Amino acid sequence: MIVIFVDFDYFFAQVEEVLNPQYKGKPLVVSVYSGTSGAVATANYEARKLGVKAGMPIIKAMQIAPSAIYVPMRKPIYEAFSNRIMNLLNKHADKIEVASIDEAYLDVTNKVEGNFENGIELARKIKQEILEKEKITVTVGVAPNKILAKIIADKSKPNGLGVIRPTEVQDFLNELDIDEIPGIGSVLARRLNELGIQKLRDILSKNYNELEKITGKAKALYLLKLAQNKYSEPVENKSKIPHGRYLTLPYNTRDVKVILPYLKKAINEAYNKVNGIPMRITVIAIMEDLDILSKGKKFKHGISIDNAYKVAEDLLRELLVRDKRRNVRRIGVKLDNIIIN
Repeated sequence: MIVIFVDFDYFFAQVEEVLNPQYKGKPLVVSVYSGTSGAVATANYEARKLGVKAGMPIIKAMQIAPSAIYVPMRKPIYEAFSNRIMNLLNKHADKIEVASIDEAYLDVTNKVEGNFENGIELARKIKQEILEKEKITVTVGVAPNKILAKIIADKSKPNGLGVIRPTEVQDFLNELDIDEIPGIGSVLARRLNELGIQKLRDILSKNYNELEKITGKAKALYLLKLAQNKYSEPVENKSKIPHGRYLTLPYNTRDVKVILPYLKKAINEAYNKVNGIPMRITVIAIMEDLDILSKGKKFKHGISIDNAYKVAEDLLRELLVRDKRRNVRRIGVKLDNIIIN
């Protein structure tokens, strides 16, 4: 199995530089505020070094990057670029898994006839084409599985091209630092380091229960398997980017007879702006005081539109059997986990 992981380098910030060449070089920082009140969404490296990162309040960033160029967030533009690149990637693989607006996995075990050396060749052409047609740098990782593809990709960005051949696998995992593993909090890593866990292999030298009471069943199994490479999940041909259409009722109430008709229209519109069957459906109800109140359900197989109406109605019922004295002002639907192709 040959997996190619493609990650757009500080995407949101890099696009603004493509639309404003002059900014190229200076500490750019994509902001996300409203109402002041906001935070840092993205920032190129010329701004990262100055101590600016995502999640960091605009103020704290401004106080550490005054000369930094701050620009509001125009997601519709990023979305546009994202769609263009993702579809460009779709033709280069047997299966494509859109992890986010800037992350994707590709199984090319067939396009390269099972030749791992050609997967690197392809990942070279991919990295090239994106740069040509879109003027954007992406970091790529080429390894037997997703986790390895992503890990090597991080240790290689920006503009990098990480590679882990089938033979250098078990080796790579050994000298792999806990702090380089995705899914582990920077906090849980510090504690692990304090406990003597420096490399991923140090996990294969400690009572599992003694490891769970620190990490937890989830991450413990993940780390233990990862230290053996038994964490080789196939590349699902789907998209994890949410999509949902909301609608405002002719007047806010709790009358299912009035709400439902609109809930079904929201479902129809949500299905039109989607390229496949959703594996999860979430009914969102914007209540009189504008606060959100939702509930959803995930399915193995795809969820047909006719099933959507049924499932959605029950979800709507429940929300109403969970909140009283609160007419619904708006009602929408949010579809996720789309089974593409």
